[PDB]
Amino acid sequence: MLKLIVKNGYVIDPSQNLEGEFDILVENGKIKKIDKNILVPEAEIIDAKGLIVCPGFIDIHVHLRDPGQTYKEDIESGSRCAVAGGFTTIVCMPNTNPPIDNTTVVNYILQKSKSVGLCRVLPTGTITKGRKGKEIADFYSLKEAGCVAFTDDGSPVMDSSVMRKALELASQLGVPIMDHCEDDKLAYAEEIQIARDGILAQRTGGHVHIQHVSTKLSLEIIEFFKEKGVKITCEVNPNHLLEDRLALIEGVKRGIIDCFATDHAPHQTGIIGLQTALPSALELYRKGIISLKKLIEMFTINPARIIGVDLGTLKLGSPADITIFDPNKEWILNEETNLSKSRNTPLWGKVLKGKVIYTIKDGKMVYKD
Ligand SMILES: [Zn+2]
Repeated sequence: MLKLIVKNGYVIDPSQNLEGEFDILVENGKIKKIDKNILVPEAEIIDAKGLIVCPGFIDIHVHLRDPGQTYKEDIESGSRCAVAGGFTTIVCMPNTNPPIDNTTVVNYILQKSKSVGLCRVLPTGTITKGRKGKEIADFYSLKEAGCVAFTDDGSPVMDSSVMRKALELASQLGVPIMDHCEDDKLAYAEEIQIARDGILAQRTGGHVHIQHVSTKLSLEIIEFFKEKGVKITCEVNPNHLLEDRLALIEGVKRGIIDCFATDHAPHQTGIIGLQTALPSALELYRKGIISLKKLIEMFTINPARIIGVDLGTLKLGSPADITIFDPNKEWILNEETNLSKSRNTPLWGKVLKGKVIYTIKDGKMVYKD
């Protein structure tokens, strides 16, 4: 099989303002052509009739618990949840044990990702050594080794002078600082912190990404900074939307929230979400809060742009990372379907609507329903 033809689907690629009933031809792990009615020899054909065909999803906030808490989740089990949920690329947080503050840990995660061979797992580095909040980490080395962002996630930066230094360095390197996830409260004020981050981002030219927002005022502050050209973004977990749910839904509706990111947070006594993010987001679509195109933007090109990777598109020549889903397929996360080592989600046992049928990474099927 030299080629794949994804046939009969409704293709949506927001990055190109492209949508319609088209086929996709994939060769050499790349998008080769998008056209009506493609047939070539030596191909596998996926029949996407009645399905939505779009770039592979990108989750920029996942806790894989690896190294150090691999009984809760590991790179393999999280990657299995990821591809089952349409994600071809996930970004793992650095509050592992040991934390991702040196190239040995970085290389560990990259080699795991390679051997597991499902989704791309991109590491982040810590902002400070040991995430202790005192001494800035070596962002140059960590980036060179493959880190795509920096965060003390686990534990928000409390030292304003550390945040400024972090954003300074981030600006030199062309990578974001992620801030304001308290995952450490179980692996191991909001408005003021966001305003601080917006101010420092403006002052340094660095990109800050707010990992958790919960109030209308936080959203209004973020939108203010964005309107003034400050490189600030934010995310929401669609699983949490079904604090201040309603303000968050208005923030999605108005485009203040840039992307869906799960904050997949395995625990065995934050919620898991990679495997359910899509049906959760689709509930907002079915309720008229967002268009399907906007839903796709928030899973694809928007998070790609936040982390500066050339993914989240179906542009000719790009990696053939492709998600194929049925917006109306009902299913339940339970013991028959769960690929996490944990079960910590209020969606457990509930009827979900929307399911990934195929996930394709570099032209290879890595998930099929
Ligand atoms: Zn986190």
